[PDB]
Amino acid sequence: ISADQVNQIIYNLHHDPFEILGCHLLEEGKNTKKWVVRAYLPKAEAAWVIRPTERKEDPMNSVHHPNFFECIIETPELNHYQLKVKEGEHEKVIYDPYAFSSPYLTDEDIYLFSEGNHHRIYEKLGAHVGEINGVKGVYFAVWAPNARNVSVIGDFNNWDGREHQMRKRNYTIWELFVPEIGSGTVYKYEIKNSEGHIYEKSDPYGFYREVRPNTASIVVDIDNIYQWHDEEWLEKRRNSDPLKQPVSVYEVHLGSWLHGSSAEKMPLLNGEADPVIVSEWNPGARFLSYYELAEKLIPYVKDMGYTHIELLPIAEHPFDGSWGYQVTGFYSPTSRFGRPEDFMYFVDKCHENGIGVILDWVPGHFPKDSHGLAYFDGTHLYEHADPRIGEHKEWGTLVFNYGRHEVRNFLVANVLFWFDKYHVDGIRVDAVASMLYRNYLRKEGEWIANEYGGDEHIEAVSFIREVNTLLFEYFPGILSIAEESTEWEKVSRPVYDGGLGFNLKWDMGWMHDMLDYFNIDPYFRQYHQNNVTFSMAYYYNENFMLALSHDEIVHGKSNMLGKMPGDEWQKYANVRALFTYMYTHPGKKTMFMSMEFGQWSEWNVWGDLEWHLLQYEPHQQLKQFFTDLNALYQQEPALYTHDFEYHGFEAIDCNDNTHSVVSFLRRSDDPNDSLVVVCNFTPQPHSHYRIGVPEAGYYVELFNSDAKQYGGSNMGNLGGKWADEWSFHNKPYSLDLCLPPLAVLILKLDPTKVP
Ligand SMILES: [Mg+2]
Ligand SMILES: [Mg+2]
Repeated sequence: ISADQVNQIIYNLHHDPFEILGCHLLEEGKNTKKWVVRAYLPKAEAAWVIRPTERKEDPMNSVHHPNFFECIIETPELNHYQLKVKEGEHEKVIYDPYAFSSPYLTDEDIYLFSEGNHHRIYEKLGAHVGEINGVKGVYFAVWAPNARNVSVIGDFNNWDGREHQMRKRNYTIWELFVPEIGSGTVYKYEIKNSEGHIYEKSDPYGFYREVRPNTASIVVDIDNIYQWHDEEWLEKRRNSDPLKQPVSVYEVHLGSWLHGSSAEKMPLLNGEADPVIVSEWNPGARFLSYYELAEKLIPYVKDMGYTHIELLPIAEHPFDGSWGYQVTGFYSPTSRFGRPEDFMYFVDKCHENGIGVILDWVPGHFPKDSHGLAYFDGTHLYEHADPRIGEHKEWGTLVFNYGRHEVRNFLVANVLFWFDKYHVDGIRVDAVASMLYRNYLRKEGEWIANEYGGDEHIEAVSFIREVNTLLFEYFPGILSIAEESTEWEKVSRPVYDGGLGFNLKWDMGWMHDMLDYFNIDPYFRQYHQNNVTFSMAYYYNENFMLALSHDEIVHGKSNMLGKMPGDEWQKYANVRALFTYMYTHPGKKTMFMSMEFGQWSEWNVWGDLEWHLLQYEPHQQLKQFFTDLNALYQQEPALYTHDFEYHGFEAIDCNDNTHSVVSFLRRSDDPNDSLVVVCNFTPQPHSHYRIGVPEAGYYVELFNSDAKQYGGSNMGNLGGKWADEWSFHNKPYSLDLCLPPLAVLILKLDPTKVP
């Protein structure tokens, strides 16, 4: 490029910047091509072109002006890249804003989509505000290869699509531009299938939707509705390893955390909307918006001291009672809580308060609801045609055909979508077994094996690896969490080592051992000491997430307190002991809303939590307990730097089953950060209990779950205890401790203390 051309860009005299900025072919070689990417980045000193899927990074050079950059790259195709931009001391990563000249699909789009590799297909499929033949309007497009005809119906044509019949392209995708209309437009696709049958569909790539039980899609100008402020958070995340950081997650179901009154409007971000009544049976209650949740949930979580909030599925879903696990609008945040910008605001605000956001994502199945994906074009399009692999008969749902390219693409681009447009920090996938096995919940003779006679669902496995491969390449630094319940191997290991590519796995075994154990009367826990006995062999095969989830306080299992034996004082003590144990055991942490204040009743998705309990001291104390423990967890490196290395944990003694006492060390980079943890899982206190430690010195009583401010009896070691030179448990020195009843202590050597 020339200076004259650069100047035309810098000073806004150029008639079409897309001619120059973005990616352009320079020439074709025998087996490769030569491209240039150009970018005008005012205030940037430096830039790079990232090719995350090829694992490459090329720097850009300033050209004729300090803020005009180019980068010449040789490669056969250059479909997938990002720009890294440095302003002062800060970097950001972004998609190239001059990536797409036109709103309509190109041959190249269509080709990539057919191969299942269009990582940004949602830029072209769905509905997008743009300009064609010099007029502003909306471009629509939808994949429906076997349809006889498709038309766009909506407010703008009184639901009569005779003058808005779409044009089929490449025997595969229907499109139409409609001038003059814009964002807010309400619409569906009217489809005629091969038999002549006519029926309406919501837009599978729709970005917003009417409020359930209505189903029309709504047009959104998704790149011009919200201004972000979270560059610093994103940079910090890209440049860190979250496995080495504290990760304490508050799991929340947005629809049942807190309700408001249906006698007023739902405030949104600079606006308001009609209330969304939680149910016909509770009509005085409405949902809170994403906006009101940002104002209320976020400072709450910040005070509690959690690092992340994990949301039950927020993709658009028709039935509250599914909890979100049955999705019909994969590309829109549910309209129960307001608008897409309101949820952007929610994420932006978590990030301003140093809180991350993890989404439950549901790629395993979808329901039969006739507005959604089912039998989409009068064939089994999204779902596989054979019900032995394409239905979960016991759940009443359909299973995506992962081997079909445009279906894989639907899903893979969807996961990337949430990271791109809504800046989320991770995902969690429920019931991963449901994808992995060809015989899942299927009786004998009612399923078929793979091409090698195995039970492994090959296509699905391959899809899962692509999802995790691409996520981490595009957004290093995120969390990809799996719950997999069949001891499948290498869930949270890299795809290159034969793993599924997640970086964390829920420890369901740990969960059952914990809840079976605390449920047993204290006397009888001596017969079940193996539950509280760390198992090196199993633990280090996965990066574990210790989750006490929503699934464990429904359907007659009781909430946490109800699970525990004893009188009221003991039930609380049990909760404090279990969770103090959980925060000290290796692994990341997840707990569900209502557990942190001792809700007595089971989570009920149709109401909100029992906030009135926080008027009373026991509930308050338990909440101060979680507040302090989260603070502790963030301040003590040995609780998070080495969850997944041998160094991080060492058992001290695990054999006093007769008293249900267990003890261990946690460690970090500095030996002075080591922590001694001692747990007493009965109501019997102990005035002299000797515990081996690694060094002489004074050990501070850093945490004590029996403290009176947590509702405990306040027994303890009054500040800490000098070690005796007295071998015990194969350790040179030892402590003679007071152990409080149903309680856990954490001690820490202060090596600068006056003997
Ligand atoms: Mg009609
Ligand atoms: Mg209530």
